[PDB]
Amino acid sequence: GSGFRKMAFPSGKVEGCMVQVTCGTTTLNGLWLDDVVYCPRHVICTSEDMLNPNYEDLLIRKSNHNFLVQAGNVQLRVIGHSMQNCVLKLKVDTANPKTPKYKFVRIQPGQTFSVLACYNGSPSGVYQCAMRPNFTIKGSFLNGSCGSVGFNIDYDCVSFCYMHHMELPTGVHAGTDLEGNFYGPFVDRQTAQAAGTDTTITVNVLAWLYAAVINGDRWFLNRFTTTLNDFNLVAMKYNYEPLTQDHVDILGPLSAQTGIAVLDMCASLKELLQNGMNGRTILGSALLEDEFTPFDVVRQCSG
Amino acid sequence: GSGFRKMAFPSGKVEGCMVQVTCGTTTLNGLWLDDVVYCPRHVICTSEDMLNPNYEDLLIRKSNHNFLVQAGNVQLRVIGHSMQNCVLKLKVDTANPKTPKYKFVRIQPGQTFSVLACYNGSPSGVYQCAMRPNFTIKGSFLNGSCGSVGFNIDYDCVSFCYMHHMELPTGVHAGTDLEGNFYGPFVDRQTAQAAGTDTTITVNVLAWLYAAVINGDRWFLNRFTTTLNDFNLVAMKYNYEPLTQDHVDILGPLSAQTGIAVLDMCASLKELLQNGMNGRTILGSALLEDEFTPFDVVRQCSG
Ligand SMILES: *[C@@](O)(c1nc2c(F)cccc2s1)[C@H](C[C@@H]1CCNC1=O)NC(=O)[C@@H]1[C@@H]2[C@H](CN1C(=O)[C@@H](NC(=O)C(F)(F)F)C(C)(C)C)C2(C)C
Ligand SMILES: *[C@@](O)(c1nc2c(F)cccc2s1)[C@H](C[C@@H]1CCNC1=O)NC(=O)[C@@H]1[C@@H]2[C@H](CN1C(=O)[C@@H](NC(=O)C(F)(F)F)C(C)(C)C)C2(C)C
Repeated sequence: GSGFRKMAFPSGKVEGCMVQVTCGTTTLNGLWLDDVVYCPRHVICTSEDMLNPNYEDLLIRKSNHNFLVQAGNVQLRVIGHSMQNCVLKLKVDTANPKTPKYKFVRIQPGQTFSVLACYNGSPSGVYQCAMRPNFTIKGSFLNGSCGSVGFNIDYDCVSFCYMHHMELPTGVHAGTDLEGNFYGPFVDRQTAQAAGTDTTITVNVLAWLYAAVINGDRWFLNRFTTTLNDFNLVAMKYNYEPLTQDHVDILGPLSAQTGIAVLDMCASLKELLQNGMNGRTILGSALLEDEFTPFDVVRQCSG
Repeated sequence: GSGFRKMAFPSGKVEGCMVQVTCGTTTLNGLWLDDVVYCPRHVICTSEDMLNPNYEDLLIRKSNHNFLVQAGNVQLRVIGHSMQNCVLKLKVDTANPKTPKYKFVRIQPGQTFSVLACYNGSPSGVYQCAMRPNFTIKGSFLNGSCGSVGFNIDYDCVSFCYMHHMELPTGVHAGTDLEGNFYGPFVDRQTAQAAGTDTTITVNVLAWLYAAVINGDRWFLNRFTTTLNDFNLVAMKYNYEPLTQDHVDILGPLSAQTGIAVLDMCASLKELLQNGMNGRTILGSALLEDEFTPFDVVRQCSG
C-alpha cells in the first residue's frame, strides 16, 4: 500500500560510540572508535574566540589533561591529541568495547544518511538526511549538537560520513567528514556564510516517483515521453540537477521492476513541475521528495 | 532556525530485544524481554488458515518444540507457551541479557511513538508514528514485518506500546498493545476490514504551529482570535478532533514560551483550514502536520 516513510538506520551501533568532550567551559559530542575520540576542533574555543579563532595557536595552550572525555558516567584517560583539518583526535588509554565494524566515507551530494542527534554525549533522536547539492543538510540541531554524526549501515559495517559543526542563516546545517574536511566551502568560524542555491536532487525525485508507482499511487503517470536534453532544459528552469545517463543507469532496477522507461517517468515529472500537484499528494507528500536515493527506494520496497 | 524533523528515539535498547520466531513455514519477529518472547499469535497460521483461524484449536496441535526462536544466530529453548488475546508468550530458559528497563503501555489516540521495522528478527529501519484517532498508524511495513514494535523512551525506561499485525486497504496499519489487545475494532483475520474516517489530531497541529513560531516561521500568524466553540465548528467541517480545555492546558508550556494564547493560534489555524497554504510551507511542510505532540515539540525545541 501507499505507506512510505523517511526511515533511518537503527542507531544502536552508533549509540555505543557517543561520548562527551569538555575543554574548559565548552562541552560537545565526540565519537569513540577503538582508542580514538573524534570531535570538532572548536571544542577548544571560548565565546570570545569564535569570530576568528587561530586553532593552531589555541592548541599550543592545551595539554592532554585539558580534554575531559566521559562515556556515560565513566571518565576516559587522554594520552595524546592531534588536530586533523577541522577535527580533534583524542587518543585514550581504553579501546571502546562497543566499537562496531566501521569505515570513514566522504559521501557525494545526493546521497542520504542517518543522523543521531546527541546533547552532552547522550543520544536524543535519529532521522534521515541528504547531502544537498549545495553541500548543506536540512537537519534538526540545537546548541550542544556539535559532534553528532551521520552514518549509513551496510549489514554490520557502519560507514561514518558526517560530523555536525554549524547552522547557516537559511536554517540548514554544515559539517565535515570524519577526516575533518568540510562538505562545501564552509569554515568553522562565526562569520557571514550563506548556502548557495538549493537545487533539487532529480535522480531522487525520479526514484520516489518509482516508489509511488510500486506502492499504487499512479495518478501522475501520463501518455508522454521526452529526451534527456529536453527534460534537462526543464530541470534548469526549476533548479533541478541535470539528469545524466549514469542517473538513468542507476534507476535501472526501478525502471525494470515497473516497466516504466526512465524517460517516460521524466515526462511525468516534467508535467508535475510545469502544472504543480493541483493539491493532490504522492505517497502522502504535497511536495516532490528528493531525499530518497534509488537504493533507499529499493530497500524500503523489498525489505 | 526553520530545521524541524520527524525524529525517532534512538533504537539500540530495542534492537537488542528483537528475535525471529518460526512455527512450521511461518517466520515473524518477536520481542525478547527477561525470559519471555512476545509475538503475534498468527505465527501459528498457514496460508489456508488466515481467512478465519480458530486460534485456540490451532494451538492444541502446537508444543513448545514447534516454536523456533532465534536471537541472531543463537537458538533459544522454549519451555512454555501461552496465548494472551492476540499475542503468544513463549517462555525461554534464558533471560535476555540486553533486556532494558521497560514498561508495557496502552497509548491514547494522538500520542506518538517510534517503530523499529524488523524482517526475520533483524532491525531494518526506525521512524516516528502516531496512533491516529481511528486507531490506525501510517507505517511502512511489508510482508515479514509482523511483530515489529512501537515504543517511547523516557530516560532509560522503554515504554512498549505497539506490536505490528496487519495492513488495511487504505495502506494504513493496525496492531496490538503488548497484552495483545488491538488498537481499534480490528481482528487478526484476513477479512474485509476498513479504517473509519481519518480525523486530524488538532492539539498536535497547534503544537506544530508553536514549533514554527519558535523556529521563526511566522507568516501564518494573523490579527484574529476565536472561541473554543467557534473554532470547534470549523474543526468539524475539516474532520479535525474537537479541541478541549485539557488540550488548551497541555499547550500551556508552548503558549507561555511564545506569548501566543492558544485561542489566537486557533484563529491562525482556522484561516489556514479555510484559505489553505497558498503554496507556502510551514517548517518545510506543504500540509498541516499532526504527528508531533506538544511533548515532541518541547523536546525537539529544548534538546
Ligand atoms: C555546536 O553545537 C557547537 N557549539 C559550540 C559552542 F557552544 C562553543 C564552542 C564550539 C561549539 S561547536 C553548534 C551547533 C549550532 C548551534 C545552533 N544550531 C547548530 O547546529 N555550532 C556552532 O555554534 C557553530 C560554531 C561557531 C558558530 N557556529 C554556528 O553554527 C553559527 N553559524 C555561523 O556562524 C554561520 F554558519 F556561519 F552562519 C551560529 C551560532 C548558528 C550563528 C562555529 C562555526 C565554530
Ligand atoms: C505480517 O507480517 C504477518 N505475516 C504473516 C504471514 F505471512 C503468515 C502468517 C501470519 C502472518 S502475520 C503481515 C504484515 C502485513 C503484510 C503487508 N503489510 C503488512 O503490514 N500481516 C498480515 O499479513 C496480516 C495477517 C493476515 C492478513 N494480514 C493482513 O495484513 C491483510 N490485511 C487484511 O486482511 C485487512 F486488514 F483486514 F485488510 C493483508 C495481507 C494486507 C491483505 C493477518 C491479519 C493474520
